[PDB]
Amino acid sequence: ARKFFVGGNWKANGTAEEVKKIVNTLNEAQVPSQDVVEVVVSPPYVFLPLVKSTLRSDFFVAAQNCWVKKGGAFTGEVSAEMLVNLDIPWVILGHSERRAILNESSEFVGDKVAYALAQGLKVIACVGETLEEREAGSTMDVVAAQTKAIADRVTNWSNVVIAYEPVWAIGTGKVASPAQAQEVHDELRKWLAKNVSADVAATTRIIYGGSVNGGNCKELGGQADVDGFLVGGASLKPEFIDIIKAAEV
Amino acid sequence: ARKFFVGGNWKANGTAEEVKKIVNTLNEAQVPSQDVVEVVVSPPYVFLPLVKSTLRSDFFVAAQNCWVKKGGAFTGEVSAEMLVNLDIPWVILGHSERRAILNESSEFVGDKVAYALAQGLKVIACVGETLEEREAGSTMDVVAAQTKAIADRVTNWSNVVIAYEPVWAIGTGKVASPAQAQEVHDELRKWLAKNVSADVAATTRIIYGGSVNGGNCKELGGQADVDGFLVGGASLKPEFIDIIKAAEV
Ligand code: NA
Ligand code: NA
Repeated sequence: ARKFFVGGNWKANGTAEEVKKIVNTLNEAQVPSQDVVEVVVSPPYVFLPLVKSTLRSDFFVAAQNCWVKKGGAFTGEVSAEMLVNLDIPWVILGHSERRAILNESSEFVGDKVAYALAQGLKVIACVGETLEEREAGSTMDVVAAQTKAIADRVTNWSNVVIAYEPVWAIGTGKVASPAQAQEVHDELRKWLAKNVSADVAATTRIIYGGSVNGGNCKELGGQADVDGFLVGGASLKPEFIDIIKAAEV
Repeated sequence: ARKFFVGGNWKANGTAEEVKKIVNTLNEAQVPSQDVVEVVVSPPYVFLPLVKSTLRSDFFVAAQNCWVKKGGAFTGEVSAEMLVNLDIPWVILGHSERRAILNESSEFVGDKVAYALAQGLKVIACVGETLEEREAGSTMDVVAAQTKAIADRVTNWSNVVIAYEPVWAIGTGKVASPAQAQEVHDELRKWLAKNVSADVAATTRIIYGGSVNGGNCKELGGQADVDGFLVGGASLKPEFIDIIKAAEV
């Protein structure tokens, strides 16, 4: 069985004082065993050392991004080998905000995923379609193209988690149903089965990166092809604990 | 007189161990008084807390970049108010590598400079032309356009330093002379005098962001319109101290 996976993407948020409160809340949290849920928290770069040094050893830390290749003359960028040096085990790559606002191409994201895996990082690789793309009938064309750019550059999937972001439901007034999440997760897993292998499809976590809260986490988590969540805003809040508890039997 | 300014841009380089060695070397350095030189060091985001907590209080820390506006849903980005929270006083904005490789437009850079200044950061604002631009006769057209995008968005220049990067001499086999640096600095200061004010032109540091080393720092530093340096690779090395010492009488 695929181990339920809950990632918390803090995005471009936080102060030393708020990070200390968030970490203190996660440290005091009582959640399902390490055998039933894998928990990853992703602060901004400048708080990665603070979080890694103070967070409970059974929760894991992710960067929100890293550079496409070896460090050097890339002012403003953080290399995968910097994260490895700081004992940061995870990285989020290809988040919808970087694809849309920072114009990260599917090929750029694929190159990042390959380089991060080569340096020993574990990767949350993000995909997802816009409202225009979904309304054009392009959902699986887009998600397959984005996934293919990663798959063409990846030889080992052990350290990959795919996050599906329904960008079409994020800020548009459109709401994704658990059935709509399940449909994309199922079609994406079928795509992995045909284009990579049956093994990789059966063992790769595909997590839901739409609007996740205490109200919807159990119904979403119970979907056959949803293996967990990449949580946004709720990741800064005690409610993140309730979302981790979606793993419980 | 304009206070000589030496910035060290570490770029996408460093490990905890190497940062500790670099900081220990700067802490042991014996350089001209705070009255004659202002020294700024710019590590990657993930090392800003380590450097700020351990670096001598008379040297200052800069981020290599920050986000264009208020933080929030910008996965991978670091806001100016995050840097202010961590007591990081400086930021480098519009570095040639971000303009060229990350496609930061002159308007994007100008917006960043305005937002960073609004949050209380001091800014090293970078400009400079490519070999193609220089060989086309566009040097001052390009540098003026880049500076104008910043100037159109800035009302107070007290906390700005302009860095001229001769991108045309950085990796091309072309070498910039001190006379060539002086010509651009002079034309850029004249531009500030006409387009902003005589006061702003007379008081704004314009630093040279070309190839700077112990061999050339005194001749470059002595130019009438060169007020210091934005150093690259040498900023990781003991040689950075010799470049700071270019301030000496
Ligand atoms: Na499930
Ligand atoms: Na000078």
